[PDB]
Amino acid sequence: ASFTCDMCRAIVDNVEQSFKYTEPTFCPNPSCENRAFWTLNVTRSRFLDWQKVRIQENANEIPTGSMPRTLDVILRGDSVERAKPGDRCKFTGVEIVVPDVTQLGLPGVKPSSNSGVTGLRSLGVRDLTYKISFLACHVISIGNERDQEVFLNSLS
Amino acid sequence: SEPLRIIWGTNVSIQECTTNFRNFLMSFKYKFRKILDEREEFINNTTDEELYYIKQLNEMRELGTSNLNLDARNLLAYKQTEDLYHQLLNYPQEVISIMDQTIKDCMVSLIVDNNLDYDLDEIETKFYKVRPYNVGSCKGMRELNPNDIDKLINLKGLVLRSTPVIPDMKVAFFKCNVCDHTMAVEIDRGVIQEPARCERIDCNEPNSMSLIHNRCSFADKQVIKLQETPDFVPDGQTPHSISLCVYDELVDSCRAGDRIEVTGTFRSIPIRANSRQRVLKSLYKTYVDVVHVKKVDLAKIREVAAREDLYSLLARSIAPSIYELEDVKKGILLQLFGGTNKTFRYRGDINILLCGDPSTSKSQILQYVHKITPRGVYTSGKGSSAVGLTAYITRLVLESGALVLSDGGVCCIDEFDKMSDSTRSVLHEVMEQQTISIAKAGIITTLNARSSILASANPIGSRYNPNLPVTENIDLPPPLLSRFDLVYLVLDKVDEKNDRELAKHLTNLYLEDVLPVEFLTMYISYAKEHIHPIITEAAKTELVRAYVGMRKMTATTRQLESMIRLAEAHAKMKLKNVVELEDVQEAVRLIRSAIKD
Amino acid sequence: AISSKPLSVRQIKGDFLGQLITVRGIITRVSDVKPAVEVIAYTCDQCGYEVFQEVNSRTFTPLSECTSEECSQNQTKGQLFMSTRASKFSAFQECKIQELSQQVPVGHIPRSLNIHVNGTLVRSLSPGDIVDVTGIFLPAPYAGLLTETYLEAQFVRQHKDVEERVMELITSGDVYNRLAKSIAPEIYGNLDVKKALLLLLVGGVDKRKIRGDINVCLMGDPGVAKSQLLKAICKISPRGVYTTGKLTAAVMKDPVTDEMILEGGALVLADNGICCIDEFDKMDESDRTAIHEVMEQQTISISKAGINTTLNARTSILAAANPLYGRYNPRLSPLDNINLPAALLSRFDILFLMLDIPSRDDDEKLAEHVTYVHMHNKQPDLDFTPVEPSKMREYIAYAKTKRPVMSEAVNDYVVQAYIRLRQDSKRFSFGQATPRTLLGIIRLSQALAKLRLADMVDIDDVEEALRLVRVSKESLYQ
DNA sequence: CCCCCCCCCCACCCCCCCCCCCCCCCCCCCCCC
DNA sequence: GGGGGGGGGGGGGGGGGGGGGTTTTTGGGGGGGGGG
Ligand SMILES: [Zn+2]
Ligand SMILES: [Zn+2]
Ligand SMILES: [Zn+2]
Repeated sequence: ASFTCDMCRAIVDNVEQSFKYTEPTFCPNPSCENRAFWTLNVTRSRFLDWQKVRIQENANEIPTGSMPRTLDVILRGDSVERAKPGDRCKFTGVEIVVPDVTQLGLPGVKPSSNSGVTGLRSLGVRDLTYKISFLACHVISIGNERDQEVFLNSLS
Repeated sequence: SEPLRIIWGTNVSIQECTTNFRNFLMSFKYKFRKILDEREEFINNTTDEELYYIKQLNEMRELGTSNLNLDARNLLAYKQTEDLYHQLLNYPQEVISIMDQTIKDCMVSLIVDNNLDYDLDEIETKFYKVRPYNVGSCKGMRELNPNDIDKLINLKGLVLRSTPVIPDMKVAFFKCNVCDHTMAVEIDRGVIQEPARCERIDCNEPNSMSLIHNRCSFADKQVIKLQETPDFVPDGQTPHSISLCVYDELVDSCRAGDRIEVTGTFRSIPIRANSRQRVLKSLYKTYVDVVHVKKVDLAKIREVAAREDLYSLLARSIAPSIYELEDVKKGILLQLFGGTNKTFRYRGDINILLCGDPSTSKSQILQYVHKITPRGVYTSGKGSSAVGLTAYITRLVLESGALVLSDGGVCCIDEFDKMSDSTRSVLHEVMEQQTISIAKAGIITTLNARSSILASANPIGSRYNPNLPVTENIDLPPPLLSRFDLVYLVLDKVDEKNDRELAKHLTNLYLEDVLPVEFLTMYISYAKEHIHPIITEAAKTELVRAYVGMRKMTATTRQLESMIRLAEAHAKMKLKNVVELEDVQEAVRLIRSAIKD
Repeated sequence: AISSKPLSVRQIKGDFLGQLITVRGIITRVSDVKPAVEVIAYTCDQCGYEVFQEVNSRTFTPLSECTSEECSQNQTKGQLFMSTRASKFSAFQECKIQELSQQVPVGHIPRSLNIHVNGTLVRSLSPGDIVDVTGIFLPAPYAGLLTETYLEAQFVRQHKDVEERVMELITSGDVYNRLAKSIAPEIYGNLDVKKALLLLLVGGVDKRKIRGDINVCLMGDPGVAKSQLLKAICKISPRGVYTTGKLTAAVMKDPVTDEMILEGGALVLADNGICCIDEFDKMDESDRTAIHEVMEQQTISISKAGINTTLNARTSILAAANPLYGRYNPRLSPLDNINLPAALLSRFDILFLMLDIPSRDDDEKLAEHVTYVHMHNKQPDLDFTPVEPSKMREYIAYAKTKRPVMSEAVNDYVVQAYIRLRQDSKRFSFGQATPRTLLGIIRLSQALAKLRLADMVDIDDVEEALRLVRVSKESLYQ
């Protein structure tokens, strides 16, 4: 992310992002008085392709026909949209906690309303909770090109 | 002159508690428990002089595993520890932490006192847990009251559902924004003890530490909803339920529908009026914080496999309470064994139907095979008493029907004549392909049912007419009826030479107390585990000539495929690894009996 | 005098707030017991000296900074942490009382009131209790000036030896006849039906399974008014339940709160008891399959919402069913007259077709009986003295536990009687003899043997059980 | 076997918080003993 | 040469201001069952 201050035209840049939309706390200009009044520079900042996909336990792997357990997988960049609804897939990547970003404090959002953890200064009186999600860096499926060249030139 | 470490509110010394537990966790002998319990004369030194918990810790350490089960009555059997039982019941978390630490100290001290070499670093790295159980009477969920609010209790009930695993933070991980220094903070009573200033005195910036969520260390928590068992309810009101919290390797100790016991500390906590405020409601949520959970051979196998009368012996043993229907019993035994699978699909299922008069033993026969089979089901051809035959989409979720639930087991269907037409169509692809095709809500799959069906069907009206064919008596259509390997008729036609002996056999059950009825399931299990028959080359010619014989007499290849599967099942019986000529001959003979109906 | 008077809920005007009043009603629902705080106790980490907060309100705010002078006089901002062990909780329970059907004025909704009960008085109230509760009628702020209001309970008044006292009836004698007549004593005749209905309560003998349950269906006209007979014997049994076909178990979530529960149906309430299925011909297929599983396995299964179970249902089924087109034609089959399927009817141990036949004899007696009830507001004198329900429960329990053994003489006789019956079966109707009817004869004669408190079953018991079966079979034709 | 029916499922005060101002405390520097 | 006093900076506390806080009917499609 990258932000320009409201009361002076100076720019903060390469601002790393937490799970909440993260804005700078101090102005880099030693003259300036600003804290927390900013405009995001959409052109200088960099986004990434992002896609959540929900997966459920394989039908042939459930032990006695009870409910399948589910998980949220995040795909990013070149790996997005390789999944498909009803496809059977193998992913690899990072098992991660994702906080309740509303409870963590968020611009323009009133917080949400299991016992969380509290005392952290950002929360004040609030208590933070976490989902598990899987940040997948790679995907494959495990469950018409009608021109001669585009077919032949893929073969061994 | 020195400080004392006390269990707060009790004046119990933790050194005393520690040593009282140690001198039982080592040097206890199992003989003492029989002194406490009934039948004390069953003490036997050659089995009961064992240092029981030294034995447990040795097997546990060879497995490297963290958990010890502890029947709490064993504390009351031992003189230096009977007081520790009361401290365990009344002040459980402190005593349990002390017991955990003592187990770890016993593991450490054993590899330097018994002094065999071991990875001390492994034990140092590992946590250890005691699991006390059988703490006391299983007092009712409805009987709990606020005196219990910190005691170790015992409950019994039914699991309705459980959450997925919930990550519970055990150590927060903080990083300094300015200087990138990092420090670990243990979570204390659920509260993050945030550092206000950076630890490094050469930096010491205020408010600069930030929490790095995915570098924290998390324990596993799970919440499970336990319903009051209908054994305990008063008749005129709903059952209660209690939420229970369960942690680490005790996660997924049980699943939906399990009847269980739990031993756990009864706990309570306040809950908020609104998340943006500290304000708490004046009456607490209650839950139980569990520490133990519990539900609710080859020599003889080979010896019996040597017998010559084994086919008849096992067949009569499936239902010896039922008067003679012996070819039905033989067919159902062969169905229990089943054929074999192959990769390329052709599979080991065998399928049977019983028709004839309604008021006869066929229902009991279905019940007995249901009791015998490891993972089968009982159902009837239509409707749903919260259990139905077909897979079905409902709220959005796919539910698996009784056929699909009977994967790898016998599916017993009564009222098979009165079955509904959509179900009659659905049976074709499980009969042929052992699957059912699903194509809704973005999910497409052939849901594999892999079940042998034992059907029970009836004539139209009160009586079967044997002067008319099966298709004329029965409701269900011939192409479905054709798929069954063996099809049988059981009839109530009067004959005193049968009826009198049936009645005497039936009535004698009220007076009387070879029939390996309880060994039958073990024989079936080991046969299905170990034996995978292949067809002998001579048995090819036997199958071909038998098939062409019955073809010269309206057969189809389905009959030949059936004879193959029955011969393979006949070879699992007697634990024979290759199908013999006699196996083909009996499969042929029994099918020749069946196809004549 | 005001605490003495039993007000209805709508008579509790706002003027009674703060006063100790007594309210008369029926408890419509009750909460599970929960711990309310009286005094919260806080440990202090940085001085050890605990501090306390008394709570007088629906909500409270937790303390943080240590107010104790051990900290405060040293200006040490130590931290307070709540402790359950040192806190005084009190048992709390919320109930709701509703005014009775006689208290509701014409055309009004029955009004209701929250009851808060604390301390030892907890779980003195059950749903369905009709009760006088004394308490302090009080407000609670949430509306603005409108108040929530409740009754702080103070006192409860409910509106509603055997192993030797049973010998009173044993020595009094003629026990089977008199106890049979005592089922619905005002109901004329049908003493064969009443004699069969008793053998549900005492049951047969179970053995390793062989089953003790006995099942009966009361078919035929609705003008016999069989529902009252089901009501009567339901009240006799110590564990039974009355129901309508208009039964299956289900995961009946969202009962009051949006909340998970499994509903065991009436067939599970009737575990080790009688399920009285009125309007039996009207039931739907889910209930038909439920009845099928309990009548065969004595279980009812679930495969729903991930829950996969079998609930215990060792239950005896008493059923009553009525014909299509209002009135039964005797020349036609029960299968022609009634909606039920034949395979299900075959599983009952006794089948009684109690028709209603007009009669210059019977109708005068029924008319005089009914008109006596209208003219004197009570039933006429019975020409005999009945046994009351709680007193016959002594006998029924004594007969239940005194299970007999079979005898060789009875074995030979039941075989011979059964074969005699199979000769008539060789011919009409579904009422022919089967192995299940032989099991019925055995179970019913065992029930008679239990009723006479014997150690063995008798050919006397067999011939009476056979008479009941034969009478029931003949009832299917008239 | 075909068509029609009918059944099912679905849509204004109080607390937390943040900012601003004032005073006090602690350190450093300079002078005095 | 060390200790006291004066002066300046920095931190903490207190006060003040502000903002937030489910059944019942109607219509439609699809599936299942019954009658000619
Ligand atoms: Zn700026
Ligand atoms: Zn730092
Ligand atoms: Zn303190």
